[PDB]
Order: sequence, then structure tokens, then C-alpha cells
Amino acid sequence: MVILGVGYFLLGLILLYYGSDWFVLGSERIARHFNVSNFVIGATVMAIGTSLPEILTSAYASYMHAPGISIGNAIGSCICNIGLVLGLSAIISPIIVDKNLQKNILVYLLFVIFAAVIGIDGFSWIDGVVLLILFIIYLRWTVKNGSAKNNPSVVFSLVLLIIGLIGVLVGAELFVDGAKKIALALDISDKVIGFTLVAFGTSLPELMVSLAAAKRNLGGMVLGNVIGSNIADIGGALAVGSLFMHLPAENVQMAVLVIMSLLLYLFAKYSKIGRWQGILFLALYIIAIASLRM
Ligand SMILES: CCCCCCCCCCCCCCC
Ligand SMILES: [Cl-]
Ligand code: NA
Ligand code: NA
Repeated sequence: MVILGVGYFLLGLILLYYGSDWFVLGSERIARHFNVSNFVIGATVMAIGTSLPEILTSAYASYMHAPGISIGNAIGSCICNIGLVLGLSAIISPIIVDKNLQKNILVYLLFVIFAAVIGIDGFSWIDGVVLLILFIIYLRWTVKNGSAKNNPSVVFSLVLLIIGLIGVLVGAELFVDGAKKIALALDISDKVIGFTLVAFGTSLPELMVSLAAAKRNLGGMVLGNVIGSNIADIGGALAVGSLFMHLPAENVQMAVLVIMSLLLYLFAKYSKIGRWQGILFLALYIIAIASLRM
């Protein structure tokens, strides 16, 4: 029971490590197959695939009459994606954003502000329907702006992508399951700390996948994955949460998200997303996890 926990734990790590690299390589091949940019594939397939844990977590939590966890999980993931995830990736592989991707980042920013404003008094199911529809529009618009039998190159690509995604999702659950059975085995089992573990747990797909893409100098994909995941977390995870139950206002977190999104837009437009922008993102993330109410 103790090292069934550690067995699970290290195995989840192994699946995350290799699963994320396969997912990245498969996604990179699929992009070239579809004649779309790495950003596009990162912002659609990769973003949605890695945000599946948040969507299920938010749905489940709100269904179980815990809408605070539902929205806290969603927004906290967004902050993590810019602060920690993009922070680390930027230092590893600096990005200079093209004029086209800037436009996409600006639309991202507008979406976040809009979400922040309508969520001032919390999110109702109607807010959810709206965010979800904007989410769908964003996807179709992103694909279009980045676009234009059985070939073994394509078949191999899809298998890389899918086994890769299975690996990071299963690996993430093993990591979280593995860690929690360790904490139970050692009687350190708060769940003041448990909500911390699954929340960050849902973020592990984005983190490992982005780092993998960062190590392979695939900056567009990283940005796409960060941008799309945040939108999938609001327009998807948060939105679905609100369908089951009204979500309490998270104005402090939303404000933090707006500021980081805004910073992200400004760097993309007038400078670069590199070492010092990355260092700043991390600083802001570290300050956030130091002072936000748990
Ligand atoms: C995902 C497809 C659209 C789903 C829309 C779900 C709407 C849920 C409404 C719940 C009841 C609201 C009652 C208000 C009185
Ligand atoms: Cl790229
Ligand atoms: Na995601
Ligand atoms: Na995720």
C-alpha cells in the first residue's frame, strides 16, 4: 500500500515523460499533414486533449454541489498555464510571435476580459452557454486562419498522437492517485492539500506537453497549447461547471488572470516571449501561490 503508491507515482511520471513527447511529435506530424500551423494544432487538439481532466473535474465537482472547486480548478489552471507552464517554456525556448498569432492572442485577451466582466457576480448556466459558444467560434476561426486512402505516415502520426495523449492522461492520474495513496499510507492526509494535488494534477498534461514541445523548439505549439487550454478551461471546463450550478465569483483570481493575459499579449505584440518574460511569469506565479486563499 505504501509503495503501491510510489509504484503508481513513478510510473505516472514515466508515462508523462514519454507520453508527452509522443503526443508532441504526433501533433507536429498531424499539423504538417493538415497543412496547419503548430499553433493551430496546439490550440485545438492538444489544448482540448490536455484540458479533459479540467472539464471532467469541473463538471463532477459542480454536479456534487461543490461549485467553488469547479471554478477554482478552472481559473487556477489558467493562471498556472501562463505563470508556470509558459514561464518555464519561454526560458527554455524563446518565442518571437508573428503578426498573425498576435491577432489570436488579442482575441484570447478579449475573451478573458469578457469572462471576467460577466463573472463579477458569478457564472450562471447562461454564462456557460455563452462562453461555450464563443469557445466553439474561437476554434473554427483559429483553424481557418491557420489552414491551407491510408498512408502509413498519417496512420503512424495518429497513433503517436493518441497513445501519447493516453500516456499523459493516464500518467497524470497515476501520479495523483500514487501521491494520495502515499499520503494516506503515511497519514499526512489533509485534503486541504488534496484539492491542491488534483488541481495541479489536472495541469500536469499541459506542463509536460509544453516542456516537451519547448525542448524541441516548437514555440508556436507551446503558445497554442497555453492559449487554447485557457480558453478550453473557461469556455469548456468553467462553462460546463455553470450548467450544473451557479459558480461563485472568483474576482481576485480573474483579475490575476486578466493581468497575466494582458502581459502575455503585450510581450507577444511589442517584444518577445523569452528568458526575462519567462522569469517574470514564474515570479508572478510564485507570488500567486504564496498569497491566494487556498
Ligand atoms: C452542452 C450543450 C448545452 C447544455 C445547456 C445546459 C443547460 C442546463 C440548464 C439547467 C437548468 C437551469 C434552470 C434555470 C431555471
Ligand atoms: Cl513552432
Ligand atoms: Na489543455
Ligand atoms: Na489540463
